[PDB]
Amino acid sequence: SLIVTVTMNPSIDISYLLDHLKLDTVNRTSQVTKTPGGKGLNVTRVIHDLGGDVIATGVLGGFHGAFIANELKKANIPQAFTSIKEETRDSIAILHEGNQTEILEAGPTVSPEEISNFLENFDQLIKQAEIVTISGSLAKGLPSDFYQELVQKAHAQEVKVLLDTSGDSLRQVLQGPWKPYLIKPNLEELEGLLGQDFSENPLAAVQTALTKPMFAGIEWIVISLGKDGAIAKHHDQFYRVKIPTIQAKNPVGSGDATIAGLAYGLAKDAPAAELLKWGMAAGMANAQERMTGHVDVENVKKHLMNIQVVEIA
Amino acid sequence: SLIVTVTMNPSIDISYLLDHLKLDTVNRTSQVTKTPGGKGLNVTRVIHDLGGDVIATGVLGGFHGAFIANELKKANIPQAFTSIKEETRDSIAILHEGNQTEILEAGPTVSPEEISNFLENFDQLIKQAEIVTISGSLAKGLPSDFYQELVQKAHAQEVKVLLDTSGDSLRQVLQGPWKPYLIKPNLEELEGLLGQDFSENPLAAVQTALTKPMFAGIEWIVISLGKDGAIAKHHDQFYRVKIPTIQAKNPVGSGDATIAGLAYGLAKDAPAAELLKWGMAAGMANAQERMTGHVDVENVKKHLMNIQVVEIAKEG
Ligand SMILES: [Br-]
Ligand SMILES: [Br-]
Ligand SMILES: [Br-]
Ligand SMILES: [Br-]
Ligand SMILES: [Br-]
Ligand SMILES: [Br-]
Ligand SMILES: [Br-]
Ligand SMILES: [Br-]
Ligand SMILES: [Br-]
Ligand SMILES: [Br-]
Ligand SMILES: [Br-]
Ligand SMILES: [Br-]
Repeated sequence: SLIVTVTMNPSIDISYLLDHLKLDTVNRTSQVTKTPGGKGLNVTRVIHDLGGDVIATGVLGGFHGAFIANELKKANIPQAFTSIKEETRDSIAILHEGNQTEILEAGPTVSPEEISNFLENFDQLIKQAEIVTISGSLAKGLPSDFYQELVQKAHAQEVKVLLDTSGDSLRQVLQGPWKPYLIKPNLEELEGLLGQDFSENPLAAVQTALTKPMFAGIEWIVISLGKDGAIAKHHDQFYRVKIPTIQAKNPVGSGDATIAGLAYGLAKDAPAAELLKWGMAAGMANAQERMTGHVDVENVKKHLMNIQVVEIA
Repeated sequence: SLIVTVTMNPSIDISYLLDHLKLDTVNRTSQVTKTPGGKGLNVTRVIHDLGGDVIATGVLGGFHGAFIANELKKANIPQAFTSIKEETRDSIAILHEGNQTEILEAGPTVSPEEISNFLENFDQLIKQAEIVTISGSLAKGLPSDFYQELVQKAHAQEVKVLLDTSGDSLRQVLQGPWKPYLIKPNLEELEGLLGQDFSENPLAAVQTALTKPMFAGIEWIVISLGKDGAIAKHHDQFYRVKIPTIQAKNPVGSGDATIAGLAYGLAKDAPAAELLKWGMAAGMANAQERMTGHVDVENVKKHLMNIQVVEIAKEG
């Protein structure tokens, strides 16, 4: 069943491997990777790797956008981005001595007319979809509540929204009458929403938090806890998800991978326990890969066997 | 008269102003510029700013190369790059707390077929030029003596080459039979070649060094001393060029600007003293700009009036 991903501020992700980062001087390297990035494209790639039926949308501009579209084509990832005039952004990640120093650009400005063009395209794509993922930053020009329009449209088409987003904005979706099917805030995200501190006995705190009016009407809530696995709520059932303590190279985007695994599970009508395993197993496989937004499916399937899902009273 | 610039490893110069650079953490900015870059493209933009008749060549690949081609079109800078399959590189300059941390990519590999294709295009181009500038780094795949072949091709059309390169790529030209019209090594570059150090006050030593066999056949030699001006040699005439002190906003590329000034002076048949002044004044105007490869032509013309060209006596 068709999953649509949304990436409103896609990036050429540039990754530099450096022995040492010498400040105020020239650092040379031939250890460079340039990859389609932004959270929604990390998601897209993982779903694609899992064998899911995905199409990527969002906005792409200029030669940078054309580079991304061509990379997606070479990978045989179905895409249906909307064109904009301004250039798609670059993101820089510098890897040096265990450090990850990053530079994020604000990105291009999208015009009201381009926003209208994207929404028309979004309307057509979601007619054929079962699931939509919405995550990541908004390009400039987009109204701070852009994602709520997207949730409302999916609702009219009876499409399940996986919303992996944060802050004041996520709060405004949750405040409104059109609920996402699934949300996946991390602990700091959740602390931000509730204006609450969960540093002491986080597991017990999260279980209380998820009973709050904030979260009413959301079918699935999945809170990743890193090595502690997850706490989740489906309607009135709380779950604890316990995962093996694995050797975890690059954690960047294991959260985009979790969402991909969750979308993939939903797409195949996985029961609750299985759905939570696809999520955790994808996040796990991703962390064992240098490439962000990439898993090997055989290793995912392996991790599925060693995750425990526990119903909490 | 037409000046052809050569950039064998062009880049998108990406510059970020951050008030703080924070290691092992995400740094956000909307202060970003992406510009056609590589030493030859710095040269090109300054020549174009000065009002010179310029055309840029080199190699451009993929979507990053197409981006460079497009920015030049928007600038109305004529171009005649040849295509390669691999993507044109990016360069990163992070500006933070006075500093300039940079990351340079090795860049694309040019194939033997692609080199041939460049050289065919170059031959035609150079039939239309009076002057060619050759600067900067070679892309992977090019042999270390590549610039020598470009000098040889220029000579076949009586085109004057200004060569601003270092290390082996310079030394192989200097050891060989095809001599550029002008070279512009800085003191340190001069030391490396010779394997000497220079004292405080290096004029006597430079004078002696430039009469050595490896510099024979080169009509102009310009040794930049940065803030302290230049020492130059035109055939058997030595010169000291004294320049006004300035408040340098950003010195980066000011040797590229100097080469642009020298090329512009040559193209207008400037006599020796005027030629040297154009070079110095462009270098100075560039240092006064935050943007790399850019000059205010009115700063340049003001500087021309405050530079002293001093002829030095020989030997006896
Ligand atoms: Br590289
Ligand atoms: Br890809
Ligand atoms: Br993003
Ligand atoms: Br939101
Ligand atoms: Br609440
Ligand atoms: Br930006
Ligand atoms: Br260069
Ligand atoms: Br330009
Ligand atoms: Br150089
Ligand atoms: Br040699
Ligand atoms: Br004298
Ligand atoms: Br004399």
